[PDB]
Amino acid sequence: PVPESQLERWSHQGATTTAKKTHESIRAALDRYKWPKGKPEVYLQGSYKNSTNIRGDSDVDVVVQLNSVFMNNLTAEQKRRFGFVKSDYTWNDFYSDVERALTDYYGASKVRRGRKTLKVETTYLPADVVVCIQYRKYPPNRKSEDDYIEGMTFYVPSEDRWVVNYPKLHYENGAAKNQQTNEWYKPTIRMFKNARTYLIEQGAPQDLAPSYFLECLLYNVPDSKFGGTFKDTFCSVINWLKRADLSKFRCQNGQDDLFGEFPEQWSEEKARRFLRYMDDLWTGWGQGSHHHHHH
Repeated sequence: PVPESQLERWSHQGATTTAKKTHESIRAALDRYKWPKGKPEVYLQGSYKNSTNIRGDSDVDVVVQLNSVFMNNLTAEQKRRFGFVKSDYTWNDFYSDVERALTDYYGASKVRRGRKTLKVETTYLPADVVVCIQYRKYPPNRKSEDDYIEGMTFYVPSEDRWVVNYPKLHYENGAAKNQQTNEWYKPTIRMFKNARTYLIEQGAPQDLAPSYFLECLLYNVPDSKFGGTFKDTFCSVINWLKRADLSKFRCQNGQDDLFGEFPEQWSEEKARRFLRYMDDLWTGWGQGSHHHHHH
């Protein structure tokens, strides 16, 4: 088994002061720009937002979201029943405005386009900026105009496709689970992240448990498994996952499937591998070895 003090150290959160200032810096840059069709909101997602960061020096995941217009899954008839019209301001237009705002504030040498994000070197931490528009997922047929689930969406020019994410729901649901586990859920995520990274440092696979997939995996574990001590939590969580039917696990945002064939999803086999590595870490700790010819 792993000593409690080791698990407790692994549960520590990295500092967040510099990440928060990075967020405030991006926000201040956008405040200086004149927005032609709505001023976007700026919020954090990712590990810092969700209090699951195990370091204080990782890049900051920032969302720059336009809310004056929305993309959606409505049919033309549903749009008509709601009185909706087309926005003449596009995601492409908005992206160009955000890029100009950031370049004006930080300078061209500090702002560059990535595949899916704008990367910004601030005076605090580097920011990975997702430029997106509000996305409304509406139910079928004729329903109320307030009956929708809110996410966001962005275009990937290199892949001719739209991505829809739900970071606000990811945050909301993780916070709710943390409240209901007497604040053990987020320390437990960090414990497993640090356990994973400890193994990767020793040669375990780089993709043993990508952070987002690991959070989603743990989100599916009953609240009763989190608490008491870190040793009891480590074993109760891993033993429940080993016996669980993973196939219907949902992401923490409540919208997506965790497992599937797309690269946006994990695989059950990768999750089972993570469980095997946690088992081995636990059972191997404190054990003596020798070569088989000395047994």
